[PDB]
Amino acid sequence: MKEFYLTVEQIGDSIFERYIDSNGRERTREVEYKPSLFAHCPESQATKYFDIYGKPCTRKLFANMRDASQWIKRMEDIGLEALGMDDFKLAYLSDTYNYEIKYDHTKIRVANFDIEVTSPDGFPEPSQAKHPIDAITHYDSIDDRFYVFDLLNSPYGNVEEWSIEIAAKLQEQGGDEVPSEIIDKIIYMPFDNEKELLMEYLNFWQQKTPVILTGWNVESFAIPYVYNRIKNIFGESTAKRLSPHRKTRVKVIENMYGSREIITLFGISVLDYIDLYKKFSFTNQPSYSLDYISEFELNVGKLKYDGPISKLRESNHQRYISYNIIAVYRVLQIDAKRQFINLSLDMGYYAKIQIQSVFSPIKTWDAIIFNSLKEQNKVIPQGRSHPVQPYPGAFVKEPIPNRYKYVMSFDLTSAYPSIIRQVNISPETIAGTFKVAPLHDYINAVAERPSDVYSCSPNGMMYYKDRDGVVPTEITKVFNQRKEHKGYMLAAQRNGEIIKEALHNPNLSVDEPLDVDYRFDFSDEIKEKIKKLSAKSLNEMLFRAQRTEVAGMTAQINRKALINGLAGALGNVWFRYYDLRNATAITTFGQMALQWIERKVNEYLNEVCGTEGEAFVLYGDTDSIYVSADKIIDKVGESKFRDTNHWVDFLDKFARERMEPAIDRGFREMCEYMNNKQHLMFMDREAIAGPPLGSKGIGGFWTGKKRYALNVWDMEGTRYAEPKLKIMGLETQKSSTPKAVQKALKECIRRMLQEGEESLQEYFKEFEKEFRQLNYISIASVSSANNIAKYDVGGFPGPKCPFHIRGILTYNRAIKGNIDAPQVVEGEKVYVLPLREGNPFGDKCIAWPSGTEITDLIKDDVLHWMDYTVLLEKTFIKPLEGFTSAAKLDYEKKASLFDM
DNA sequence: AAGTAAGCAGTCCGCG
DNA sequence: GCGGACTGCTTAC
Ligand SMILES: Cc1cn([C@H]2C[C@H](O)[C@@H](COP(=O)(O)OP(=O)(O)OP(=O)(O)O)O2)c(=O)[nH]c1=O
Ligand SMILES: [Ca+2]
Ligand SMILES: [Ca+2]
Ligand SMILES: [Ca+2]
Ligand SMILES: [Ca+2]
Ligand SMILES: [Ca+2]
Repeated sequence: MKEFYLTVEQIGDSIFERYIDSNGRERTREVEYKPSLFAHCPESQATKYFDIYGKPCTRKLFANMRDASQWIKRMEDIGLEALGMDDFKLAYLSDTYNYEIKYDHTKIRVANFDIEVTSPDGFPEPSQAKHPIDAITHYDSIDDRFYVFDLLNSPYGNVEEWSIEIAAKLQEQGGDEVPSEIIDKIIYMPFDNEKELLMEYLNFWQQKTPVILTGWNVESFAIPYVYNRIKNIFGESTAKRLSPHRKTRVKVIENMYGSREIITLFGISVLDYIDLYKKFSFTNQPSYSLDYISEFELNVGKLKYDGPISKLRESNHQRYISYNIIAVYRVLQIDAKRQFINLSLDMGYYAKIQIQSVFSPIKTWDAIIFNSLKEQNKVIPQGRSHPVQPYPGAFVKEPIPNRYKYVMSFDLTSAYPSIIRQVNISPETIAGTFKVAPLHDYINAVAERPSDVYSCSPNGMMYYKDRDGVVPTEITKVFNQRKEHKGYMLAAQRNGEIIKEALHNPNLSVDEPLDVDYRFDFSDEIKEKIKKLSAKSLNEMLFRAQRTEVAGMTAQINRKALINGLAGALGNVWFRYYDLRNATAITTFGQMALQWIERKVNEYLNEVCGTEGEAFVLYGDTDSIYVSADKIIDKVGESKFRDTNHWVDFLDKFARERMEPAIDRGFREMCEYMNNKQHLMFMDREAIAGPPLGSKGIGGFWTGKKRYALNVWDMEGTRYAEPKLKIMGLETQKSSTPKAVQKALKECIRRMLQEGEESLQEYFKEFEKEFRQLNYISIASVSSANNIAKYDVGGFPGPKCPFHIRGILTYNRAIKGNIDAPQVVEGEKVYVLPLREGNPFGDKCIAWPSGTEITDLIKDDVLHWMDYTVLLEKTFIKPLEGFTSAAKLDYEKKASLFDM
């Protein structure tokens, strides 16, 4: 097989590389790599190396990497550009793997671990590591085993061995319900003392050295804690055995009341699953505890126990160990669903970077572009410093707040990347500038044509047309990858809808789910068999379809994020190819495109309806337009439709057969006007929205920019079994809005759009009556808590103190002199509740760590003094009043003559 | 750990 | 009490 790297490091003048050899074995080597860098040279001097602008360069081969670094410094002292890849391990990978990498994940050691540490005096600071590590569960992907290291004797109590038999039993039998599918995969090792546990752990780690190291909060807790505890017991050299090259670096970002640090283990790639989740999931969660995310992702219940975690080991060591194991398994289950490890490997190997560099789109693109240019003996420019400067972005149209009955939306496929490709925007393709007219003049096609030679953006930039830039070339490659995975995602979605329909009529039989590939639209044969299936089999198929859709979503959305990150990187001062001319060329062309096509669509539709000056485009954000379809429906007349699906078909057909060609014609003209390299503005129908045929539903409404709701029947070609709400910006979509309030507001919106005013009034009246029974957590607001110290003045609110910070200070006073009470962690999220006048907490609100129950000391009092009136008015009534006045409806019945 | 636009909550304070 | 300047947070692209 083809060799591939596992990890790469620079240590002094050596490269340290772990890799898989041509026989599939893991190997490690130290290489005295001799890097090259480049200097401009005179024209009359034969060379094969040129900078991206066509200037000749000479290669400088250095005796070692330190020599290369020192040369860079001296070139700065002289005042001359030192060209080439200054990150020498990326140059090493490029030289060593000069082909597209095929990797075999089954040869990559992926380790997932979690530790337990009993602490009677609060949170056990990793930087101090003053308490014994009393459990480690370490899952190894190559062995497919959970290795359990259990401390039986500690100064905080001596315990009995964990029992695998009890662990397997149902909770109703007194057991821990450790999932049966992992019971046989557990290798349990009890230890008489902490020193032998850790020594055996290090020996094990030597045998089975992680390549990818993950788990939950491992980078900020488990790794630094394990490292520091070993350092404190045995000394530094023993702690450094966690690195296969025995090298580590401390970081220390720190607060001022807590120390903290991260530990870099050379030759390991740490991908903390919490950071993977935050980067790749596109959720914003009220809490990031493993319990909370596990419940969200997997619908598995909380791991329940009595008493604080600080007494769990002594009271119930059996459960204590079982929960440690289950915690490790939960992360694996999340990854089986979300496939973020697979994603990271794919993207890392594609770019030829350290896998952990996938967190940095700047590093990722710098490596992609370097590899691409190196292929042609081209030499990358030196990175420079630039002052940070603001620049303009997208256009957003101000909507008229209103209900909108029938709506069709359209938006550009991969807008910014498509602009880059169409215009040919790249560091090396800049051809000059032209004299700019106001944007309005380009939008209305009255400005003079910018160029008869070059490809233009309305910000005044011109680009060569003879050849593609490296940015367009490389962005196209990831775009095509994106497009393939989205294809699979959407087929899985459409397949899911077929299953939902069939579920209306399940058959009474004993049968099996079909062995099918959900990434491809079901054939006629598959459809027929499905209509014959039982409810059990259909549900299993729906589950599998939905898992396939999620896998597709991960692959496509993060590739979309990578290419959009390239457009954004052009406006970050740390990117090698930072250029505000190029970043603004993209954003300014975008503003033009939206307003240009708005004009075109209005003109087209006024023509087809025989009107003048009518606005059909009611809204638009960045690269999208929302078209009012009322007149189109009315042209045929509502009474002509058999059912909802009949008009959805009609609008779908109108969008595809009339509007899209009109849209395409408008954009081709714009492409010619701008003399662009290639027409790539593709504005496809997104949504078809409206009320259910014959109902009093209003279909949709806007309150303002980036705030709207639509009742959608068809999304990008997926025809839903049941209508789905598309809600953007409104309170239902914000992590800060209480959970039960999100749910209530969503139902109010559902009723508005699908059923009408009276249905809304029914629900409101009931919600208002019953809501005081809602669990306090479900009605708590949520906020991030930054700068707690800044606003703390002897335990009281300082000037301009934010509402959520005030709550935290209230909490801090109420728990003072208690090392057991959970502390609020700077920068993490809190639940927030308003408090009634004259409460014992002596302020207007209280806040506590999110995803948790408030500590028992104050729980009863918080419940007693919670201000339900303020809660209701602030989180529910106020947003609802905004929705209903926008939509011209009342949430409460107004008096009328009939009352008599 | 790529970017900008823009919304709402809340503090402080004016507004005769 | 509403709106403007400002901070804080969060979302749509
Ligand atoms: C979502 C997102 C969009 N944008 C910008 C660039 C996008 O091209 C533009 C429009 O956003 P979207 O319409 O959300 O995305 P897209 O057009 O890139 O891809 P799709 O094919 O799924 O529509 O807004 C970002 O800069 N960063 C982002 O994270
Ligand atoms: Ca734990
Ligand atoms: Ca788009
Ligand atoms: Ca059937
Ligand atoms: Ca869009
Ligand atoms: Ca689309």
